[PDB]
Amino acid sequence: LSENASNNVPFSWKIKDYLEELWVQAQYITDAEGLPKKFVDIFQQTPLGRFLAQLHGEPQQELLQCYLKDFILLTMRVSTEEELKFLQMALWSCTRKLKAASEAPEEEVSLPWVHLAYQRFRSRLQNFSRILTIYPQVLHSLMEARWNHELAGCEMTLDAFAAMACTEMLTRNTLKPSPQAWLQLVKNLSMPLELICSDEHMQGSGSLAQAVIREVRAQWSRIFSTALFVEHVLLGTESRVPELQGLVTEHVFLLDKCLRENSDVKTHGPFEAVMRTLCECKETASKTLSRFGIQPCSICLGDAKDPVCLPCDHVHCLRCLRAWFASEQMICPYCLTALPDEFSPAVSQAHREAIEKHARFRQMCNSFFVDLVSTICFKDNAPPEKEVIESLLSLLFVQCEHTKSLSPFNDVVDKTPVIRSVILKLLLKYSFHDVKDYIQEYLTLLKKKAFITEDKTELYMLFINCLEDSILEKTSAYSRNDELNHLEEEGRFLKAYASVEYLQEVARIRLCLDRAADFLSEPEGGPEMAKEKQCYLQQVKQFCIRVENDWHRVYLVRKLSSQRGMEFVQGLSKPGRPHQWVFPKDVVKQQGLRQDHPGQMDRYLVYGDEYKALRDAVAKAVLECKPLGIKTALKACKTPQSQQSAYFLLTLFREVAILYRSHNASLHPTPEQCEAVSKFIGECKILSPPDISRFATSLVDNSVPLLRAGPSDSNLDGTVTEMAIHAAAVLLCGQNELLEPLKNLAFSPATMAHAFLPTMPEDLLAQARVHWYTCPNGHPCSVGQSICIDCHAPIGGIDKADRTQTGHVLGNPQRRDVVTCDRGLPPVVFLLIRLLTHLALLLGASQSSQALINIIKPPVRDPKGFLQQHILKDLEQLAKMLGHSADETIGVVHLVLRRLLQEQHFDTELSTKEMRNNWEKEIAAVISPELEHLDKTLPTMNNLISQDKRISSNPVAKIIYGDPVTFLPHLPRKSVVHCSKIWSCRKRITVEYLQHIVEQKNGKERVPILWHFLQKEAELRLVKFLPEILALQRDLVKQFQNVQQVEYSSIRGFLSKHSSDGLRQLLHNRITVFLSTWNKLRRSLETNGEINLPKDYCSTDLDLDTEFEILLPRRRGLGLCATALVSYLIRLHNEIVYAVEKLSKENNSYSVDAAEVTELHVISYEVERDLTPLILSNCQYQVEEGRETVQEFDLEKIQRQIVSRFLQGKPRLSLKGIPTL
Amino acid sequence: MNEFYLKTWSEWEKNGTPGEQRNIAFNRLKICLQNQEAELNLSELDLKTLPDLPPQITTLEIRKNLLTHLPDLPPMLKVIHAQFNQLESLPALPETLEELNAGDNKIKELPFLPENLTHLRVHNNRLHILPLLPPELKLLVVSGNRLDSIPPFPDKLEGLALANNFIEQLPELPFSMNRAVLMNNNLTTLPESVLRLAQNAFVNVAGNPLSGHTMRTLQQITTGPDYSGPRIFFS
Repeated sequence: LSENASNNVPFSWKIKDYLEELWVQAQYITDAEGLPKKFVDIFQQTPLGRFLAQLHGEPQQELLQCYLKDFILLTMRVSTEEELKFLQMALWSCTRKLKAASEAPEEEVSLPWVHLAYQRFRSRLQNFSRILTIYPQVLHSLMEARWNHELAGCEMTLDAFAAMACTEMLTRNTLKPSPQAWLQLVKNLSMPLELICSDEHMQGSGSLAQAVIREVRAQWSRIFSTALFVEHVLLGTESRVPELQGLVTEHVFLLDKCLRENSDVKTHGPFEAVMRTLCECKETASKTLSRFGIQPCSICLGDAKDPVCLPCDHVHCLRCLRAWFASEQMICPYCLTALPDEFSPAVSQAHREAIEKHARFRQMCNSFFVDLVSTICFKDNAPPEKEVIESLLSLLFVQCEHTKSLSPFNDVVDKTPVIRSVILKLLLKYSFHDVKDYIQEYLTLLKKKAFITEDKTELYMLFINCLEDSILEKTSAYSRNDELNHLEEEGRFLKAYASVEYLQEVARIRLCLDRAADFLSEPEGGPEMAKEKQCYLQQVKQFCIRVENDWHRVYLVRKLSSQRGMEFVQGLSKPGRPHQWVFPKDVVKQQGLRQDHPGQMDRYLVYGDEYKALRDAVAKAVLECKPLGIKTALKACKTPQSQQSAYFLLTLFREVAILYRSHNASLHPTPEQCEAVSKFIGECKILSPPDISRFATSLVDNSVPLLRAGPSDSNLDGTVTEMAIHAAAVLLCGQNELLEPLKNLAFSPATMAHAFLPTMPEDLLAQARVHWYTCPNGHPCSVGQSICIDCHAPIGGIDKADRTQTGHVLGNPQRRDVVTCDRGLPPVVFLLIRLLTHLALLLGASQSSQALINIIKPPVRDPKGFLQQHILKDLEQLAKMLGHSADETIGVVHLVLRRLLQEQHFDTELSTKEMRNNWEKEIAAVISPELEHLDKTLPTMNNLISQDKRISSNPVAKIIYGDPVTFLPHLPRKSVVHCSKIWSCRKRITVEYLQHIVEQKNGKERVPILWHFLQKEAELRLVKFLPEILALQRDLVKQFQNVQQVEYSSIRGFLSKHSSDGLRQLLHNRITVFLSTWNKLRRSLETNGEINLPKDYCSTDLDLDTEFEILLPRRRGLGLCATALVSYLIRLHNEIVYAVEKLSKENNSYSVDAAEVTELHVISYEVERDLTPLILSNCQYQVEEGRETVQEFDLEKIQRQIVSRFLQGKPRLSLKGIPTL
Repeated sequence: MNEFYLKTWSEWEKNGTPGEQRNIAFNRLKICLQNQEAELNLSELDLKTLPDLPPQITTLEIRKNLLTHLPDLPPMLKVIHAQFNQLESLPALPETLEELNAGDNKIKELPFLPENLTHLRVHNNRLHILPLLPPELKLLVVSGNRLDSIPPFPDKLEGLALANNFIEQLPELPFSMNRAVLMNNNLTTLPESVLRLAQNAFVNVAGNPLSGHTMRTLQQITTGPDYSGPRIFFS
């Protein structure tokens, strides 16, 4: 409030806070429907209740007309007094509406009703405030819209009237102020106006409100469908193709005219109209662009390139006109006019550039516009009328048929059919009970297209993919508790049990088994959660052995093996085991007949057939005890001697050393052959250097420190052992000069006691603003006479304590979900360096444990159950990021190690931070090259693995890799749906997978906003908690006036010091939120934030036993935490918003400060909800005849939906959240 | 020269939009009528309509204009050059006529073809059907149309153009054929007479969905050691 102005009701703040705790008491004393009564009785029996109730008559309204004014002043931030009056009347209307049904309507009103109204109608009031703060002019026109709009106050109708005022302003001011600004204004109003139009926002609205909502929806349709024109076409057609710019401005208004009478695009009438305007503009401008109108050349029937205006005046492309340019005849197919053979054809570039340039640009803008129209047509809750969908899906063909990329034109045709999923997904977004007929018609006319090839297993695996995506992102991942029923409901669709109904059944069974798979494959040791995962498991049990179809179990085995690996599935079925239920195989007897060797895949097989032969030769030499053949096998093969040594060492590990793993000591390598092989390492001249020879001899006789008597309990020290032995070979036999730091991290890791380990957190305040400045007595001041807020120093914003640490800086791997890096490195390369350092330290923690104990700076007890469980997490993250199966991820690790090895072409100490950075960026140039070669090298690996003698007999080794029809004479093969391609396992799509595609398909210059969102998405979902830790950080400051001695230091005692349990329960629910946000973000604060925190502070997790000096946002000591956390959250939010102040390109400063902060100004986006289904939806799949479906994410559309739903604009500045005692 | 003709042409010139160069056309009409010139040239004058034409003209050159309909054609006319117009239909064709070039138009149907027609160019049009070809016709151009079928060809026909159409079957080609333009259609087979054309004849059937039996037969015939037929391009 300004100067000389007072509260409308005396002591207005204490009354509000007293009522807002009586309300909290009434919350837990009763249930949801008990509040409206119990709150009134509680405030009626209180002494203030009789203090006010004695007052009677019109004085009542006086007080009320004052109170609900000040309430707004104490809850919102009214820019002007007119907005205050509007909010006053809106809240008064809400209060009267609540009092309408109160068992005492309009008898006497009371103060609690205002709080009840605000609490119930909070979203609508705050959306009204947002509308009147996006553009203030709305209120001005709304000022006379009380005589103009007769306002009878019985329900909250003011928001809809404001929406109409705003939308009429939009209609009457189209394109006026530099249409870019009009575009940004409509995009800023997109959220509030859609919420007003949204049905689940005006639940209790009346007849007048429903009518005005209808009308505002009607205008918003045309404003927003036109809006996108203005975006793709006008704004952009001509940034590039200019002549058209003003030309396009001609038709935009016409577009509104076409939608002026009716704007319900999901209807026959209006839709057949937009289509028409658009076609017309296209044609008209094509004509203008050229003297005669531009059309593709005859024979090519493609476009036009390097043409010439012949006497025929037909720009025909050269190399297509080669039929006449090679046979030496001089007519074009269109005209057939011929001047004699003497003239020489050439190229007219000025015309050529125009034709080619116009074609590409015209086709792009129009496609974007059409796509955006189908997605305002396919919006609300029901599919468009039959004619609309019929015209849409019938538009995919040319009658080169069906090569149309969902365009209303007829000029662009790609090639032989390319069936896409653009139309199927927007049609399948609804339930599979109203779009069944449409899809069955679509596929039935799809197979009649051009005699579709008989090999139809890559088309059904497109429809099944699209059905699975829709099921999984429509109702499978939206709920929070309904899963408890969904897991039962799917169980029902296991008791009772190619067209679209059958395809939907197949896809739903595939997803049911997919969920049963990761219910069936979770680490044992926490056995619990019996009801759900056992009733569902028994339902799957009866389904599988009741249907009698042995394909579902094949899919189960495939999914299990792609989730955990081959060895887990193999060990899941061994006769008589107690953990064994032999469900998913129908092959147990056949595998049990071949039980001598359960099966072990030589994952070192990514070397060629050379290692394949060497391992066989070594095994033969060992089993016959005559190893002289090795001495010629080394001569038989031909590679550089370093690779010879590496292959030999790996052969000893794979055939000799690994045998010291079987608990059955009888199968251990008998000393008879061990003596001979040790001797022949002695006479081996390839292993001439001492260290390699010693390592080989240690490997043979089982004296390598890594393979010690006690490894980890299970095959977690089995794959990691393989990777570590491969690293041993590459470091011992490798000759590259940048492998030395990894060598010294192993092999006496005591020299590497003062070195910066690669891929470790750095002090971000060292390389490089709005951040806090330090006063002379070390206090972080506000944004930057002016003096420091605390200690009052003569400084103010209006040294080189680099927090970097050496060694293994990060701590407990159990809290680790997404990799975040720096130094401009891809996360894939960054992890595969953080996995080769842990693969060069785990082996290092075998010669001297204590030396590494001095390297892991958060000291541990055993650096061998630490690093192995760290590498397990690294592999789990790598699997999610790449999307491959577990075995293929171990394979890609091995392939990266090979690339390091087969590379025969800056410090050896890693003493300085910049030197570690240089080593990172120089090894990234060798790891990356054959990391993009995973679409061809991995199939080669899989072939060589499921081709070798060792496993090309195991039943399960053929189900996973080969085709089960060959060896199982029990699979039902009668239909196309029973081919071993439909039941294969696809790659699950996750947010981390998209973070790899975005940075592979270059996204640091093509989708900057999506990249800045994904690469910081791990700790960005915590920004939505800001309006909660900015509430208890301001409810304490108010409570804690200047006492200058806060002696107590236990949050538990504070939580127990409050009486009236409900209030301490609320404080508990808020403190838990703060503690969860701190514990899940503390590690990044100490090396990423700007408020220098003491290094001990972000070391251990916090809980309800720490000091109470944490919560208070003090500028020194224990209170520096609750300031650093809020500052980091604000920094993340404003960094994203600034990244949005990009391509939108126009400055926009809403600039809410950190005391008005509410739920609206923060990026509020739970990951399973909007984020996951949105990414699943935009994943589109294209199948070309004779080619498998290709996953294709649309990055631009994902970015646009991200920025137009969460990141529109809402900036923030830190100026409070402080002990203003 | 004629008073009624000059009055009509003056009214037509005075009844023209600013975009049309009706003064030049008016003067040229006066010159042609006064001297009884055989050729009337009104091409590239941005004319939208035409007045009564001189009756003695034998060649009408009205290409590259904005004409949508044509007036009555003089009976002594022989050659028409009306390409690159907005014509939707054509009037009755004179019997003495021999030549049409009505390409790049918006016509949907053609009138009766004269008995003395020699060359036909109606390419880049909206024709859904063709009239019966005159026996003396030598060249027909129907490229870029919507034709579902083509009438039987005369025995004196030498050149054929039908690319970018919807024709399903080809009638037997006369031996006088020396150049067949047949790409971009829905043809599944070719008539056997295409193998009996002259060795120097040119045929291209690229983009046609020819069946397997068809391409096997064509490969057997054309690659034979004694093959003497025309060169057929499939690409």
